[PDB]
Amino acid sequence: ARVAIVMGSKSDWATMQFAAEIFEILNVPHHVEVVSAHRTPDKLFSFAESAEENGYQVIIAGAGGAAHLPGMIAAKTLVPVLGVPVQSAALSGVDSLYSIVQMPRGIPVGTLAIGKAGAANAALLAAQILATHDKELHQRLNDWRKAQTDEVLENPDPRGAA
Amino acid sequence: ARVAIVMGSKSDWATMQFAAEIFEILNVPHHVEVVSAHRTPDKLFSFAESAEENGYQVIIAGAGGAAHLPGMIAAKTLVPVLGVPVQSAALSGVDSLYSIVQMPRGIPVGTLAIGKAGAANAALLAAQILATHDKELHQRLNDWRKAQTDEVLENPDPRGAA
Amino acid sequence: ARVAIVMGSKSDWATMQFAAEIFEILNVPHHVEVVSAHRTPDKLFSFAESAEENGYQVIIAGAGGAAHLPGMIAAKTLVPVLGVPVQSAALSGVDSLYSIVQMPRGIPVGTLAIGKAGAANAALLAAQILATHDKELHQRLNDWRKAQTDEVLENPDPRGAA
Amino acid sequence: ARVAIVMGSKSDWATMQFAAEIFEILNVPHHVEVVSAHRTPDKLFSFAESAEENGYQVIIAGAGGAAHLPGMIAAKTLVPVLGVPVQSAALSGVDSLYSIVQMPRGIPVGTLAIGKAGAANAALLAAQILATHDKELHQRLNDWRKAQTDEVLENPDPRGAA
Amino acid sequence: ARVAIVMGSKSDWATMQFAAEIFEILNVPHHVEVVSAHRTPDKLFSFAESAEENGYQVIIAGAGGAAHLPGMIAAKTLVPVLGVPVQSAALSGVDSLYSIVQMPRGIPVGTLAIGKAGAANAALLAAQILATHDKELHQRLNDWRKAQTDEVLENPDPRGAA
Amino acid sequence: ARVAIVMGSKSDWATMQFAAEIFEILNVPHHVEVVSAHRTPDKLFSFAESAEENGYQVIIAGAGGAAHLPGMIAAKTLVPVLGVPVQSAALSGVDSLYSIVQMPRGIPVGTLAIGKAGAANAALLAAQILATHDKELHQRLNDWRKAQTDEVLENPDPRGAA
Amino acid sequence: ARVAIVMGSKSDWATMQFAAEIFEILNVPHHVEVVSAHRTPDKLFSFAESAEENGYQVIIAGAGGAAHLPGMIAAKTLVPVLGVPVQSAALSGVDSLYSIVQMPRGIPVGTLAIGKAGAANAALLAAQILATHDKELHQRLNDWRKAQTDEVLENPDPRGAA
Amino acid sequence: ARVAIVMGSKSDWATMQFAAEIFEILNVPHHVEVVSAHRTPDKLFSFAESAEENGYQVIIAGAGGAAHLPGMIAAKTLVPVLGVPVQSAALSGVDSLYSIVQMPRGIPVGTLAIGKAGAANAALLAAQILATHDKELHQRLNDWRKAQTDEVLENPDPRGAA
Ligand SMILES: Nc1c([N+](=O)[O-])ncn1[C@@H]1O[C@H](COP(=O)(O)O)[C@@H](O)[C@H]1O
Ligand SMILES: Nc1c([N+](=O)[O-])ncn1[C@@H]1O[C@H](COP(=O)(O)O)[C@@H](O)[C@H]1O
Ligand SMILES: Nc1c([N+](=O)[O-])ncn1[C@@H]1O[C@H](COP(=O)(O)O)[C@@H](O)[C@H]1O
Ligand SMILES: Nc1c([N+](=O)[O-])ncn1[C@@H]1O[C@H](COP(=O)(O)O)[C@@H](O)[C@H]1O
Ligand SMILES: Nc1c([N+](=O)[O-])ncn1[C@@H]1O[C@H](COP(=O)(O)O)[C@@H](O)[C@H]1O
Ligand SMILES: Nc1c([N+](=O)[O-])ncn1[C@@H]1O[C@H](COP(=O)(O)O)[C@@H](O)[C@H]1O
Ligand SMILES: Nc1c([N+](=O)[O-])ncn1[C@@H]1O[C@H](COP(=O)(O)O)[C@@H](O)[C@H]1O
Ligand SMILES: Nc1c([N+](=O)[O-])ncn1[C@@H]1O[C@H](COP(=O)(O)O)[C@@H](O)[C@H]1O
Repeated sequence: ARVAIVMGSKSDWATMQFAAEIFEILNVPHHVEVVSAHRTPDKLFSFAESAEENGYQVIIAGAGGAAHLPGMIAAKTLVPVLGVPVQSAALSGVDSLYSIVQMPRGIPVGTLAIGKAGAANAALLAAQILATHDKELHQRLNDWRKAQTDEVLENPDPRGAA
Repeated sequence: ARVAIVMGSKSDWATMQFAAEIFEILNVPHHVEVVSAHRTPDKLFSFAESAEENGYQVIIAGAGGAAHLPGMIAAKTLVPVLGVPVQSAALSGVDSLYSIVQMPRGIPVGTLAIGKAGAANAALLAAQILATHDKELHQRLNDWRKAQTDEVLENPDPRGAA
Repeated sequence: ARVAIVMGSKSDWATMQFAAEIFEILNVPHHVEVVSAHRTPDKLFSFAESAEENGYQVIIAGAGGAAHLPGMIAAKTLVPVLGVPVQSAALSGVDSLYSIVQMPRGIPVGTLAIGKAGAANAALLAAQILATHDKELHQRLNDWRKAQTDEVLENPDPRGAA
Repeated sequence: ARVAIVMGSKSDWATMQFAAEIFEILNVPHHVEVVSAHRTPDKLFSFAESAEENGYQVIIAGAGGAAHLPGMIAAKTLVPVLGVPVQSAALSGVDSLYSIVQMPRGIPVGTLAIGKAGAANAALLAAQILATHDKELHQRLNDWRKAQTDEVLENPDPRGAA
Repeated sequence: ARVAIVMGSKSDWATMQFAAEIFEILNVPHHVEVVSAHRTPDKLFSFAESAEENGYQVIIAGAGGAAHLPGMIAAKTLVPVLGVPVQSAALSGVDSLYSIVQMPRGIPVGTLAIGKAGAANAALLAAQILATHDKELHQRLNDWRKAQTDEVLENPDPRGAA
Repeated sequence: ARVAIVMGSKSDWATMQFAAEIFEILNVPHHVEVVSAHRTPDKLFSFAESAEENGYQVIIAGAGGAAHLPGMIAAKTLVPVLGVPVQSAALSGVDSLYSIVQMPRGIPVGTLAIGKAGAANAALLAAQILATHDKELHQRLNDWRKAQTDEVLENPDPRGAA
Repeated sequence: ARVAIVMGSKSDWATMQFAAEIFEILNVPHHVEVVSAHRTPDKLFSFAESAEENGYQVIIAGAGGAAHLPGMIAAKTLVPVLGVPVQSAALSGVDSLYSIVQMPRGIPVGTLAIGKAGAANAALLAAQILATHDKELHQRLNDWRKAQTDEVLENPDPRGAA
Repeated sequence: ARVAIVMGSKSDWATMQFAAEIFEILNVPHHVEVVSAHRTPDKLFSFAESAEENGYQVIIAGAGGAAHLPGMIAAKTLVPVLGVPVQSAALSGVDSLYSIVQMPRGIPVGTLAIGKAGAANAALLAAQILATHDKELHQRLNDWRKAQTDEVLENPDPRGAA
């Protein structure tokens, strides 16, 4: 597996399952793990330190509220980190988004949309990255995009059949 | 020193100097250090792990933007952590505030106002905490508050002298 | 009891019960009372004035909307005040958060997350403060944190059993 | 004087001077005082308790950030309170506005615009209230409004003279 | 009737009924009418022009979204106008609040909280205004406030009976 | 003139001059006038009522803060109204934008960007509308757009000459 | 058909159906199509390029989140474009609104309210535009507006019958 | 060059120069071009269509306000796109951020911080991606990060020399 999907809590799985779905569709081997900067800080450090050796080329990290997980991983590895802001209850993911995207100069995290759209798109982006060097994966992405496009094109009128 | 003041960058000093000022006024010994979760992650872990042994009873941490520093310290010590959101340029500290205050259940950070007001108030709160067991410090806080109150009371009319 | 939990309305109890829960778990004696700056202003003043004599070393105060209760207590005692922003209907606690955290220089309130996460974390922070001088309580916090960490570590994969 | 203008700090005078200006224009006797819920809580209570006896029929209160002053006065008198949110630095008065307008059922504060527009309009509203029973003041307001209207009507084209 | 309650739509009644409730409780005669600046502009002008002659001393106006009704009434009468921001669906009354409170210098509207709290408080404020010259109404407000206070004081503990 | 540019205050001219500029460039005859819903309500009604007879086919209206002008014109004429939110000081035109765009069903206002970009674009949109039936104007818009495009295309590299 | 209604997804139809409703009421022939800048970019370009030839004089475009559809159409035709921000889940259409209204100088989109109110108002505005040159349509709009006004006027009291 | 830096306007260069700086530091060959979805739509399509053939493995795109450029490129190529929100005047890049990050499922853009921090971090992320397969570049990133870390570690005390 060349991609790891991690998240701050098991309660984030309802969101992050949409990243894993994309990888099943595109036949991308992936790791899935609950890793919390706040509740499991030492495992976070260990996970981030061993990511390259473990063969990860992209890491997708999701968290809600004061969403530190993606940034703290990015601080401890040169493996590209993609951040998914989970939709929090009070602030509807604005807290998650700001906590993730607003990284200082030197430690980037590529941030996707709040919520399930973002989880899916994080997997698609990870796939696009891997596809630069994986021609079979490149073809499969190409095919999947064409399928999305064609479905829309085949159904131009949203109204009831008549 | 029973209090440590730390911050994510030397550029935060313009703000965090107002915390140190309060400690000079109240004669509270304190440590001051640049500690970054993002740029110096290992030192953050070491600092947090050794805080109790080093004699710290309150930690004041300030950072801007994706402000992870206070929360990451709080994840690694039981010493109370107080967070100061530094006023960021684009988002005027809303990013800092959300990144600090919105901690998940289990790892608290007591958050103060955005900016220099918050830095001062973090020192005052740290002092109030210490004062529960330090009667001389308690008296000095009491005296300082009375001085603030009396100044306002002595100057009820904001208009020009006439 | 060395901690008081107060709130602006009985309707805040749905939130503030999560602070009291933490104290039951950690065996921390505590007081619970509805105290409103707006509806019971004189009792607020009396409560704040008598807090030290009554043996309180931390006060946790929660309120929604124009959330003045924590700050008004803090104006009238040197006992540390922790503020919990209750999640209001229209503004989802942004009004509560701003009303609490944005205190002027001289009168601090250590603010926690909007909602039930914040109520819990306020109790945990109060506990961390008390634990500086209460070794048995310190051990119990330590044990509780390890239990949270270990649960996450013991359940790394959020997916269905297979 | 049937109106009192109060504010949380002398630094608020730059804003609240625009309320006093309106009263000078309309020849309305008024009191001006720095009264802080946070720095002078006891004077706040005394001021609010004695407002009716002192002859006040409207109170205009201004404050910035965690702006508790108007609401705390309103909690302690039946004299109508009008609130002016001062434009704070970080949050540009959104904190002031929310802290003032979002009062719970039972204790109203009539809130005006953030900043100097609001200070002026608070005085005008206070004047409109008083004018219900003061025919000479009613005429003077009427005349002042006509003067504003006529100035605009007399200058329909904003372009340079030609 | 010395107070009129108006609103932009019949759909606002769910909110504005809480203003009328207060007047029933305090025995304040009042008028209730749907008046829209957008859908009935001419009636708005007629209503505002005839308000003084019709005996109104306070007008309470409520509207949602682009909430122009209160301000447009205030532009056309010297009778004090109080504005109630109705909680809109998308923006949860932030649009309503801004549209109402942010009036330019010369034309004030005293704004209350978003939603049903605001509707009630608008009636209470209108009552406080009228009470300056209506001693029987003043007593009734005083009694009602004491009843609210006493209820809270009589029920200090929010927990289940035991 | 088939287009009128109006604004709530002469202070809005700094912004609305960018609409007039576009009309000078495209040789579109236009009217310019300060018309305020708040300060000149009767003239607003008269202006809106006579717009069709006066030959206006688009009206561009700009205002800041509680920006009622565009919507109140739209309530009183079937001539299409385009709204320009002026950038207010405290809220940076969010108040202006919400006050303009959030119109209820039945009375539309086509809203453009906050500030000078919006003023220009309002004139361009008005021009596009008129161009549907004015072939010479259509050509001139076409030419102006090509000029903008070509300038960008002719300068692909933003770096210093070397 | 002189108006086209397009939208980024079939899921937007729940909103955009309220635009089509207005056209049915006013007997305005219209086209309806799902056109996505993101999922069908080439069809977007083709649609925009052929709009004038196809007889469209107004285009109404709706989309949610990162709502690029209206602006990308406007970049590729001189036919006036009206934008409808669909109410997104996390951000309640603030993302949609900003993505649509905040167009740079040169490429306007006339933006309506978030959600179903906006969809209706976009159709009404399109109709007002067309009505400048379509006297029968002008009469029908006039009649429809009078019907809305009269309904409100005929039902001034929102209370229960008695 | 395996990376292209593009932006909506020459006025964005003040921001995007910080991306190019990182590439100069790390000796990464790169292309720089003004490409606008709004002002040069056809060139955008051509650029995106030819990106893979032209040898680009990452594209960094920056734009302000209604920031469509990154997303429209991402719609037309499988080459990973990274988005930089430029800090707009009115909304301080919140419009830019929302327009970029909130992409629907299927078309991702990895978004970085508002402003110059984001531009730098976009280049660093692009570099991290390329470094997965470029060992010399990997070493250079590693060295650069160590240099940043060491500088902070070498300067722990922000206070004046004494
Ligand atoms: N932000 C965060 C981190 N962290 O940054 O490491 N760990 C958990 N959290 C968040 O707390 C939220 C609540 O988790 P829980 O209390 O429901 O387990 C989740 O969205 C999770 O991602
Ligand atoms: N958030 C953060 C962390 N961190 O959380 O560890 N370290 C630095 N930063 C922030 O980046 C900001 C910019 O720092 P600099 O780039 O000016 O050094 C500071 O406000 C600093 O606190
Ligand atoms: N803010 C406030 C204060 N105060 O600051 O003292 N007292 C009650 N409130 C708030 O009104 C809200 C509504 O209370 P109720 O009207 O449901 O009793 C509660 O969240 C409560 O904390
Ligand atoms: N909010 C508040 C209160 N209070 O509510 O009582 N007292 C002062 N403040 C505010 O602190 C701000 C800063 O005051 P200062 O620190 O510059 O004196 C002022 O805008 C003032 O109104
Ligand atoms: N803002 C406004 C005005 N106006 O300002 O005059 N008239 C109705 N409205 C608002 O449209 C909203 C929707 O009304 P309706 O479409 O449900 O009848 C209401 O909250 C109402 O106050
Ligand atoms: N909103 C408004 C209206 N109105 O809606 O009719 N009239 C003036 N205003 C606004 O007050 C602002 C301040 O005007 P002034 O006080 O500087 O003359 C302007 O942006 C103007 O458009
Ligand atoms: N913004 C956007 C574009 N585009 O701008 O072209 N296409 C679809 N979308 C949006 O994605 C949202 C989710 O669509 P879907 O994933 O439910 O099909 C819709 O509101 C749609 O308008
Ligand atoms: N958003 C946008 C696009 N587009 O998305 O293609 N093109 C230019 N813009 C933006 O307009 C802003 C103003 O450009 P200008 O008017 O100063 O040339 C820039 O930040 C630019 O990125």
